[PDB]
Amino acid sequence: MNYKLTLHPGSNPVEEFTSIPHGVTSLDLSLNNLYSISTVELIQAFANTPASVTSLNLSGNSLGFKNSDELVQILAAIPANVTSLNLSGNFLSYKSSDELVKTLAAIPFTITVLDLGWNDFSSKSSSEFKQAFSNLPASITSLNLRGNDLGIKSSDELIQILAAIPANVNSLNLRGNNLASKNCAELAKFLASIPASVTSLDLSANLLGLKSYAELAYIFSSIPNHVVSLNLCLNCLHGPSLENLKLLKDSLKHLQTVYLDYDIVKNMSKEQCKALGAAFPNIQKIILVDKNGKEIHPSHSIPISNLIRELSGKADVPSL
Repeated sequence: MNYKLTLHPGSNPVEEFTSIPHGVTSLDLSLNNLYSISTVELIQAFANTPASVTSLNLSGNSLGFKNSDELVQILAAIPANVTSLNLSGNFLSYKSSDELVKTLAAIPFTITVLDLGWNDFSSKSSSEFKQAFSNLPASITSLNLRGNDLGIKSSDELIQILAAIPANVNSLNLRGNNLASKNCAELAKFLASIPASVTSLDLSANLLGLKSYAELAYIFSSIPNHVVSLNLCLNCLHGPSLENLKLLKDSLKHLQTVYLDYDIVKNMSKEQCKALGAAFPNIQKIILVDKNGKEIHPSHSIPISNLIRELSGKADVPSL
């Protein structure tokens, strides 16, 4: 269960943490002006965290402007039970390369899922990215780089940044990076360089719907063989005409899992569904997602269950 712990300027962290009920699995400390909290108290508060907590949200705390040595201490002091850490929206890019290296190296090896979204990382060169990320604990298999305006980077720099992704990362979130700002050829080359290690890729909310379908077809086909799970939601796909969809034929044939906007498939005809499904002929799991980014369970909606069958190209007795 989730639990938001609101901290005020005068709050004592140690006292506030005692009120966290046992059973809490996800602890939200976001938007708490943590950059100005007493480091000693927060370190102590961390020691009295319920063992059930496996997820920690430190987002929106201006931590980029917290004394660097103290930031290192706070990260090192994160309870061992915590496996997922959200450091998004913290102005981390204001930290120099040398401070940033120590900061990231301070993240406990116990962390396997890391959110570095919304940290102005577009301000870093690929050399600085490489230096920064080379010090991440090798325990990290899931890395979130959402909202870092990566789409503003020249294609050459973007390709080197992909080179900087730790070899242990198998799940990469590139959501909301204005990636469709780049022209088709550039974007196709970028995607072709997705590291061999990455088998899950999130490209949601990247304005991909602004591209022509012939462009998208080329873009999708450039996604390497090894990425078998792809999130394409919130990409504003327009006029999914039957001929448009036809162009995407086979372009995502390596996919095993795909995430799609329910609002998009919801209005498609059988033929349209079959045509979209033809982009990923080897699909294994389709996941439709509502407006708020919530996965929609097949086995409690008839329409949803019909959509999937029709997008999977599965057949029932009548149809045959």
